[PDB]
Amino acid sequence: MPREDRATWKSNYFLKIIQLLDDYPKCFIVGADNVGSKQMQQIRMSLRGKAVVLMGKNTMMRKAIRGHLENNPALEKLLPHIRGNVGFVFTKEDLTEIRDMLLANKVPA
Amino acid sequence: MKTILSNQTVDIPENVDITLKGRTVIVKGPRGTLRRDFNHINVELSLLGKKKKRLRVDKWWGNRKELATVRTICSHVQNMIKGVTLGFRYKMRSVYAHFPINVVIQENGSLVEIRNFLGEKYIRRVRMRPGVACSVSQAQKDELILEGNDIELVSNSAALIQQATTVKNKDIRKFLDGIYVSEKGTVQQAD
Amino acid sequence: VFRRFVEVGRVAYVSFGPHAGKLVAIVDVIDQNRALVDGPCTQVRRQAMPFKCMQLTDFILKFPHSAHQKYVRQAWQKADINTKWAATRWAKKIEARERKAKMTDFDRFKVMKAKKMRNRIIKNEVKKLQKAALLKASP
Amino acid sequence: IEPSLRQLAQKYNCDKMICRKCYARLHPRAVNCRKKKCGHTNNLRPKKKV
Amino acid sequence: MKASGTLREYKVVGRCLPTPKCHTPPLYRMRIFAPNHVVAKSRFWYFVSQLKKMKKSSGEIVYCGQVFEKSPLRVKNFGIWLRYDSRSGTHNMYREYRDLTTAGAVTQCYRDMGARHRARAHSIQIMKVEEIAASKCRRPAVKQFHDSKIKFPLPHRVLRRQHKPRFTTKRPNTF
RNA sequence: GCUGCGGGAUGAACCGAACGCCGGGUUAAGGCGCCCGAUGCCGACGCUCAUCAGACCCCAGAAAAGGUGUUGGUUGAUAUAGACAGCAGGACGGUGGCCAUGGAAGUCGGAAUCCGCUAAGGAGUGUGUAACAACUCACCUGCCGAAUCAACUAGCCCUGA
RNA sequence: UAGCGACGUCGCUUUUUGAUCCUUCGAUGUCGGCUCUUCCUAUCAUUGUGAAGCAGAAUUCGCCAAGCGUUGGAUUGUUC
Ligand SMILES: [Mg+2]
Ligand SMILES: [Mg+2]
Ligand SMILES: [Mg+2]
Ligand SMILES: [Mg+2]
Ligand SMILES: [Mg+2]
Ligand SMILES: [Mg+2]
Ligand SMILES: [Mg+2]
Ligand SMILES: [Mg+2]
Ligand SMILES: [Mg+2]
Ligand SMILES: [Mg+2]
Ligand SMILES: [Mg+2]
Ligand SMILES: [Mg+2]
Ligand SMILES: [Mg+2]
Ligand SMILES: [Mg+2]
Ligand SMILES: [Mg+2]
Ligand SMILES: [Mg+2]
Ligand SMILES: [Mg+2]
Ligand SMILES: [Mg+2]
Repeated sequence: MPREDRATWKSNYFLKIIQLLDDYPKCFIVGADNVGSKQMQQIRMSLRGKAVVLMGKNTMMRKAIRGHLENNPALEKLLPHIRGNVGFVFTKEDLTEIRDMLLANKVPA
Repeated sequence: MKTILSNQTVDIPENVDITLKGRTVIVKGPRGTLRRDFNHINVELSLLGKKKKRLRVDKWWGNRKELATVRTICSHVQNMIKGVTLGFRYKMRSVYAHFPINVVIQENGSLVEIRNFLGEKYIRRVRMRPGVACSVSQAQKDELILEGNDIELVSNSAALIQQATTVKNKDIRKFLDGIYVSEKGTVQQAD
Repeated sequence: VFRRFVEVGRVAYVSFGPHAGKLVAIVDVIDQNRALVDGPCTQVRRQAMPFKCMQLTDFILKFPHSAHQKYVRQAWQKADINTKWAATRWAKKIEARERKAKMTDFDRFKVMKAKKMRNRIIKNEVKKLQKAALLKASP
Repeated sequence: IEPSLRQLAQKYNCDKMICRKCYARLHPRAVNCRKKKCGHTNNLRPKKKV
Repeated sequence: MKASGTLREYKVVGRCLPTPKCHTPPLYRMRIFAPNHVVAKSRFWYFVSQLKKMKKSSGEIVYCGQVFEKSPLRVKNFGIWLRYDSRSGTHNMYREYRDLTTAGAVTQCYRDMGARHRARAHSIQIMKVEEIAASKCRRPAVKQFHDSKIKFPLPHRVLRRQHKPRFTTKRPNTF
């Protein structure tokens, strides 16, 4: 809130996003309408092991990875990005099986 | 601070066809035609677009009051375009205590005649506006629906009804009786 | 409506003041009420004049914003404002008003004799044509 | 007596703000008496319930 | 000051008289906006008497000169620091004006402080005049004039009361 | 007083200016819509609308206080890491945590109060079922597009009258 | 803060009384009542309204408002 404070306000999310920036290929673009019930733990618990799911404000994330990129690629997740409640489980695992488990595995399952 | 050229953007849909002869605006649509006179307002009116029908409302210089004025033309043109497509519909549930209220439409939808109104003997004959119809609606207890084109005329009629039903010399936190506007909407639904 | 609004580089006439009858070109607007004008060939030096002083007309140019006398003169000569100015009815009206002020008595004598001859020819041919219109509408 | 219709009638005649200086009925969100007879004060009070 | 006509900028330098207690006084310099050099010489003593131990019999005014405008054909943006004195108490003020010359800007300042806050030519002290660059003007009027491709017409322009005869059959077509 | 004259309509004392009788010219204090001589200036800049406007030393009626009426100004706080209100989503869990067993499963009352998940949830601002429950607020995220919010001050006008 | 409101504080009024002596001492007939006309509003009632600790009634407090009313008597010369 004074920018970074070295506390958990603003530039700790802009430490986590930009320090969990050098461990992955494949942001996955999970989005749910409401998570107010135990759906939060239904997001994390079933996908644990590799449990991530971290993205704050998409308004925060406009010029964020642009200005603190130094990663060239993966900025082609551009303006198709902002819109929609997106949670971003950026992963490092095998193929589409992640999305397959989520193709339903939190809200009715 | 003597600003410059504030401009409002009024989209026009495909069905309605607009035509202005000055500050007098004449709009045609499926549900009749309509017109107003914006003579006393002194604002540039102009339209642009071959069959896209964009309207811009533009006022130069001015004051802060006149920058407040330039949005009101936009909002009235919006309401006229909503009316000439759809038309406005006011749904009024009559709220009655131990006494009922009888409401009849006396002649041709225009005249509304209210009776028995807390046991008052005085028959209350209220004359509505030209260009608006009134009907006692079906499938609902004492709901009264006013339908018309010009929203000023229709809502002036609704105000005339609710100020015809007004309780004198009592508490008005008790004696909650009258005919009140419950819902504002369109003639054709889902639009 | 409002066909002619001011701009960077629109020519203008100066009606009342120390420069009556002289074209200027508008360089830029200072603040709402005066503006900097300049005339390269119409003999008027770069200065700030009010808007109610100046009279607007319809020719424009292409200036950079706040250019020099040089580029104003270049666009002036390349657009040929003076000849095209004299070839409009507005300047014909101004020219006629100046000639009417600069008449003399012998000129007014010739004007009245030509005026009588013209109005007599008009009167005869108008009376004949409206008599012929009556004779046309008579059947 | 229909409590939803009671909510409607109380919406039209009860939940208003009353100014202490001009005594005029205004609006539930309003801050200022619009009348000239007091002069646009910010001195209000809620309308009393039963 | 009466601020009559149009203002003029004077550069005025002056010093105390040399005493045996102090040879060569520091010879100060100010920038006075005045209708003429006499009002400039008096207003110079008025400021320097507030700032340092000086008065008109104590010292001398060495040079008093007109400051010709360094860039007259340019349209400049001026910031003025005002120390007007109201009925209740004195204040500070930062005003902005878009105008040609410094003298015209200070004239617009006096006229606008006469018009808005009813402050006469008594109470106004001009602290500092600074030609400020574009895009740092705080005020919204000068900010909205900061545009190229500026367009406006001249709406409802009416004029010439009785420049015609007082009686005519024309009724004027304003625009 | 002992003193006219030009202005302040009107006056002893005010502001100019003091007196023989006259012709020309110039001004002072004041004033220049018409009474009434002069702005019949293509005057310069802004402010204010009054349902009791305002209009010139002496002077022939007004204050304390208030105004999201407008116009400036000061000091802070937010806004590109997207505020501001508007539309849309939620508003948990260890945990029916704890005082109670009159309810209380955050909602009359009491002590308190940590942590996790996160986008954030206040061991929960309240709506309302006597209570269980939907529901909102605090807090959070999308569409949005450039200024916004909070105090304070003084000019005109309005209330006070 | 519906209605009041101390401690303080800013005004208005000339229907109380007081202060002053500016006008008249070669005279302005001095109290009260009877009658009679008009005006003000700082509204007691009536018309139209809003707010109440306004359920109804009866009240209280405000606003536009002076059009129209505001009496009969015992006492005292009385105003009161
Ligand atoms: Mg009652
Ligand atoms: Mg004597
Ligand atoms: Mg003497
Ligand atoms: Mg004398
Ligand atoms: Mg006299
Ligand atoms: Mg007078
Ligand atoms: Mg006299
Ligand atoms: Mg003489
Ligand atoms: Mg004079
Ligand atoms: Mg005259
Ligand atoms: Mg104010
Ligand atoms: Mg006043
Ligand atoms: Mg005496
Ligand atoms: Mg006496
Ligand atoms: Mg006598
Ligand atoms: Mg006598
Ligand atoms: Mg007598
Ligand atoms: Mg009367």
